[PDB]
Amino acid sequence: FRKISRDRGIIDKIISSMAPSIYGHRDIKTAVACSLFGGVPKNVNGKHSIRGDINVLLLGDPGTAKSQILKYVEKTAHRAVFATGQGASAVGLTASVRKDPITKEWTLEGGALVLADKGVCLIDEFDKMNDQDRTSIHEAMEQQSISISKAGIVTTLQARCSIIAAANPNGGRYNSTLPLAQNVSLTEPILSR
Amino acid sequence: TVYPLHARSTGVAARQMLTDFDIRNINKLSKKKDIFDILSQSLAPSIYGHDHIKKAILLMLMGGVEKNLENGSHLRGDINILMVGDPSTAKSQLLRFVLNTASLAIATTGRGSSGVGLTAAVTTDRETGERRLEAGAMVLADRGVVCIDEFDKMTDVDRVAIHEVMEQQTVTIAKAGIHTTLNARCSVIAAANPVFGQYDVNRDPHQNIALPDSLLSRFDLLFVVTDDINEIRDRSISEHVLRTHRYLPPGYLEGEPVRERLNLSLAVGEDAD
Amino acid sequence: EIPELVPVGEMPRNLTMTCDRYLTNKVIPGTRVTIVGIYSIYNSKGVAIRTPYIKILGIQSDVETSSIWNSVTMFTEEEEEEFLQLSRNPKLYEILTNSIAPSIFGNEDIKKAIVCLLMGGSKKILPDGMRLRGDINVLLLGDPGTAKSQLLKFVEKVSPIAVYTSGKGSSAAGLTASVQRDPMTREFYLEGGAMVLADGGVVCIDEFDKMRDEDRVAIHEAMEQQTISIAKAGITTVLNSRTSVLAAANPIYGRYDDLKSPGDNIDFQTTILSRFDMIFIVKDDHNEERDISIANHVINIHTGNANAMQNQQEENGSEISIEKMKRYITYCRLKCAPRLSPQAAEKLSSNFVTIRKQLLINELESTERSSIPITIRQLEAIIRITESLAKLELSPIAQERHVDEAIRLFQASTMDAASQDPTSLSEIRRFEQELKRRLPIGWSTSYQTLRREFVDTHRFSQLALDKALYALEKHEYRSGV
Amino acid sequence: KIYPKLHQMDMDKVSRVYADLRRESISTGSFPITVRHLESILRIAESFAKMRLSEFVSSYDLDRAIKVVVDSFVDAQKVSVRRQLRRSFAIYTLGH
Amino acid sequence: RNENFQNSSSMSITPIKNLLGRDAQNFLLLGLLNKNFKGNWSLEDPSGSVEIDISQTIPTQGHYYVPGCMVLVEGIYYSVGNKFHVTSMT
Ligand SMILES: Nc1ncnc2c1ncn2[C@@H]1O[C@H](COP(=O)(O)OP(=O)(O)OP(O)(O)=S)[C@@H](O)[C@H]1O
Ligand SMILES: Nc1ncnc2c1ncn2[C@@H]1O[C@H](COP(=O)(O)OP(=O)(O)O)[C@@H](O)[C@H]1O
Ligand SMILES: Nc1ncnc2c1ncn2[C@@H]1O[C@H](COP(=O)(O)OP(=O)(O)O)[C@@H](O)[C@H]1O
Ligand SMILES: [Mg+2]
Ligand SMILES: [Mg+2]
Ligand SMILES: [Mg+2]
Repeated sequence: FRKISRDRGIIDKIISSMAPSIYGHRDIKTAVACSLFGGVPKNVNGKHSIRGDINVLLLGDPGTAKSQILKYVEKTAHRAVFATGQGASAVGLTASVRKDPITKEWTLEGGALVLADKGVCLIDEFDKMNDQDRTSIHEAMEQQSISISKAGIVTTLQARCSIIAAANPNGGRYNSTLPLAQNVSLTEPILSR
Repeated sequence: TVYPLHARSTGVAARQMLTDFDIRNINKLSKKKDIFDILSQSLAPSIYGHDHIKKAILLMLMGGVEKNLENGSHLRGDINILMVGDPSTAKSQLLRFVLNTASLAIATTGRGSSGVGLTAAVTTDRETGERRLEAGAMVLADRGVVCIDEFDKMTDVDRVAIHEVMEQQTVTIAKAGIHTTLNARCSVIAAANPVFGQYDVNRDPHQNIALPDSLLSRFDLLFVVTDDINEIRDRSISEHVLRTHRYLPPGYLEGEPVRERLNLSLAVGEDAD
Repeated sequence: EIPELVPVGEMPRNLTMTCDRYLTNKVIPGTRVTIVGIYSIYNSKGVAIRTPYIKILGIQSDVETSSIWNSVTMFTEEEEEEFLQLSRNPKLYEILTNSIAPSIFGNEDIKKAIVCLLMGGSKKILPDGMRLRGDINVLLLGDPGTAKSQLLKFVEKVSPIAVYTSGKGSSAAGLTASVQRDPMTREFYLEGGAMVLADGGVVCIDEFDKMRDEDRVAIHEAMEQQTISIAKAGITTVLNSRTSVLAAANPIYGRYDDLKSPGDNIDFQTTILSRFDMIFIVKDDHNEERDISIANHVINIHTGNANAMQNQQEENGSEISIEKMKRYITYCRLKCAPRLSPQAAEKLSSNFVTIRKQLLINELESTERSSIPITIRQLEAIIRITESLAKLELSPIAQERHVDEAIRLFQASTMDAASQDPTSLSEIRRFEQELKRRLPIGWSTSYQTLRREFVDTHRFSQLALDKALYALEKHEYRSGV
Repeated sequence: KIYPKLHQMDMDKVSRVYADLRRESISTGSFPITVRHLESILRIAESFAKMRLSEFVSSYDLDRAIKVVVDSFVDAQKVSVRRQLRRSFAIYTLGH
Repeated sequence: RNENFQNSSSMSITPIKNLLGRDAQNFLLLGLLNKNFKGNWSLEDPSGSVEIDISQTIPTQGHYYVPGCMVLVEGIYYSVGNKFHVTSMT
């Protein structure tokens, strides 16, 4: 890796390296590869912090390998998770508590975003999934940690995960003349974050 | 031995003492016509204005006679007043003043309590082992002045429940396995905000408040509080607040932190009396 | 198990302990402790396996925070003496202002308001059954991505007397205090919610707008009463709520949308705004030069080599050991309570009715009532002055009215940015445009036309011409050269 | 093992970048540009430098990060303004 | 000082802001006289400014009076009329 690092053109080779089975998409390859590498986490005064993880927003026409792009992404960054988007919810992905009849108390249920933490987070079908769940994801990603206080469980879990949302344009086709926000059926704050 | 003292700020267990000196007192003023207005002024001394409102709450405080008839029909002497007011119209404090003034003083807000819980909870208790009656406010309500705030926000099931049970002043509690009927006669004050932030005269009052006339007619008084503002009255309110604020609490050092201590009341039992 | 250890994918294991009479009740839950006790085993009532626990021989605080402050001065007379010296020096007020929110690049009056809120408004108990409400809850409205949530988190880190939370993260039912069924008692017991914890603490919570509104209604009453009255489930418990809530709502469509109707802008009901008594705006700064300077600041704090120099520069003069800032804040809120209006009385006797009159002015500009949102603002403002003088404490010492005047001005214009119209500034912009559509071509010039029409505009002057110039002024030798 | 550091950086390059970012969100096809976008650019630079695998960030690798982010922004715009914006940013694009 | 000399002191000036709070009440004032952009004569102090009704106003014959001068005056304010109906101007 050091020997290739001093070799020049390594960056372009890596761009070609990410998802080779998807011909074209040079910019997309660049984005997803650099997300895999991810930024450097930054912290100020101990408490103030800057995320080291990258949240890729992707808008893709149906059948554009988006799920397969995610599948190539996973198994490449070791620690990985997959978010079906519609399948998960606010509770399911971010932080879940499960009443445990065998132990007789409320117990933590594995939040899939906690599973995302420490590794890359795959997100798919997100443009079609529930909006309250979307706001929950916003909250969770803002601090890189999920804070939950319910059912007597007031725990907060760090969520350090580079996420990549998969989305389809309004009608599946983006209109370049159309503004992006009009091409997007989702909220403005999410594209900002 | 046990000394029950449930009066607020460690009073007289909501049992006002009596002396013939105090008995002969007040009475000579009661002959004077102005005594009613003096009592009205005494109420909510921290609030400015609302003299007619203070008279209404005074009339609230005094309890009417429960006329009885040789049948299931028993006339109610309870006093029920509904009031609608803008936010921060002191009516919340007013309700609080009625609370700290009343003996029983069952008060909460529309979101404050569960309607079924306050009325009656028919769940079982494990130590008892069988189905239990648990009236959060209702059984506490009867035989005492009670209050409710933000009744517009109150759960509609509770609203329809309170409907006609405050008219008949009795609840059948026939829900679930327990069917014993328990009386709920009490005086209630309602303080719900308008649907709009402030009452708009252009909007109907029932447009301004969505609470149906059902049992809304069954309020012995109806009140509308509008925070309209006039230079003279605004100055009046401001000066009142100025007096209330710079005023150091009774005694204490001027530069002394608030204590609100336990009062270290040695007097207990007949000593407390 | 060691929240810092973060065993990846492992649920945090917990062990039971025992404490002796001179060890018990030393520390509270939710607080980390470095323990020294013998490893202990006993049978719970699975072969030859017994309950693992610890019998403690010594207790030390991993959080290292001192116990519930019983006014015993661990800072002693010395540290509080320099604390008062900082209070004695008025410049230290701006020191605390600047120190708060590192790398924010400005917003200094905002930081002043934050410091005043955290400082704690004095709760006065009247001899009457009444009692002056001390704490206030500040409302945070503005454009996203503007460090608002970041600032909230920083402030909560500064003052741990309360706990930072989020709307969705907090259970909708019983936000103040949830009711839960105990495993060994079928009765739904009262579990302490956030504002139970926030009681006695200045609390910051996120995503106010994103939160469901209905239970947020139950919050304004609790903060208003400074208690939490519950009669649900046949349980009539009432718990105190002495807290200073910091809002987090990006008003509508994310951005503040100041150039839009406040009802559209503020999704929250204006009654809630009045009951929470505070108003605040984050708008689009623009100022490409200031944007450049902000970028410089952000990269400086972002690059460790530069980050270090800003860190030490803030520390030596202003950031002065944020922890002992919190210690001083505790000591000086103990210094709040003694007195908060010695110097106020004389000047306040004029300025209070003064601000009342400016509120009357505001309703004068807001004829047609400007809909519901603007009507209750005067009442929340008159209560706001009373609570906000205590909020400002008299400053670190004895500087109440002279700055409260500026702060009330700031709030007045804050609301005016949303209370100028029911499209807000857009409607008065249209008014000044339909004015200027005659000014150059007709309408003479140089105030002569104003001396001519409507008989020296006298009828037009008192209301209509004032509305005209209020719209004109924004579009129409001390600072530049 | 690799943790590239921004020890060297181009302050004013990023300054002019965010300046151009301004007065573009005025376009109907343009989403607002905020501080967190700038932090995004910074973390993209960090990701590029990690991709370069050097323990020290490279200024020109950071430049390619700027290029990628600005190109993404331009693609986000409406095509009508997108051409004007691409001409405007062309003063930045050639440096990559 | 001069009002202390007149009477421990004579009538006291009333803050312009404290004026409008009451309509029919009489007050003593001290402020700078200037033309209001409404067109009336305005008496202005650090607390504020009030347009002055030049009618029913007697000048002190011992002193000149020009705009841009301070003055001690007595009169009603008429908050509804918002113009201080000064009676005597000194
Ligand atoms: N004026 C500023 N000075 C410094 N950093 C800023 C400034 N404005 C925004 N930021 C940065 O932008 C980030 C975005 O803010 P967040 O902490 O995510 O919360 P927020 O500003 O409330 O955003 P929303 O409204 O919740 S999407 C902050 O954490 C800061 O790092
Ligand atoms: N450039 C490409 N090269 C190779 N396969 C591609 C390319 N673009 C799309 N595909 C194919 O498109 C299919 C659909 O991918 P998927 O992400 O499931 O589609 P959708 O767009 O409906 O989410 C995949 O099987 C993938 O192989
Ligand atoms: N006329 C008044 N005099 C004194 N204080 C008042 C008056 N009207 C309102 N207030 C103040 O308004 C604040 C909020 O009153 P509150 O009881 O919450 O209002 P509401 O009537 O809307 O329930 C309190 O501090 C109260 O003292
Ligand atoms: Mg797919
Ligand atoms: Mg109220
Ligand atoms: Mg936020």
